[PDB]
Amino acid sequence: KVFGRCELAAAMKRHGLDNYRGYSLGNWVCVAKFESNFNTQATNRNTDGSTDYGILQINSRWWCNDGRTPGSRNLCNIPCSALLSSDITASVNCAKKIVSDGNGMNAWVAWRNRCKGTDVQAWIRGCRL
Ligand SMILES: [Cl-]
Ligand SMILES: [Cl-]
Ligand SMILES: [Cl-]
Ligand SMILES: [Cl-]
Ligand SMILES: [Cl-]
Ligand code: NA
Repeated sequence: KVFGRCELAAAMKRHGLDNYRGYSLGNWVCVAKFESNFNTQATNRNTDGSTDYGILQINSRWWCNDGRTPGSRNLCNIPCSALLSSDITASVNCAKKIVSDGNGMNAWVAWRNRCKGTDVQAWIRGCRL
């Protein structure tokens, strides 16, 4: 599923991401845009052999099981395939664990490089929420 900008903002808000660990909603929409272009089916392989999955590009090196990342962990205790669903629940719940891991949203390189320090409220501008 490819979400619209405001449809994703609304879904993230309903799943409790607005100001989760202090990160306003625009931060989450911004990171999703750059990670996946709002596409729940996005996948990308990392240089180490792990793979990032879904709208928030969550890495099988630590967070999910895909059966093909040796030495990896499954800290969200989910198959990586669950992060590709049209329903974002699994991605949001895992993202809540990631963002609490000590580094905040710096856990997503793309947030640090493309969202941090910018006007992230623009990502939810005009949305009826
Ligand atoms: Cl957009
Ligand atoms: Cl915001
Ligand atoms: Cl594995
Ligand atoms: Cl959803
Ligand atoms: Cl923080
Ligand atoms: Na894993």
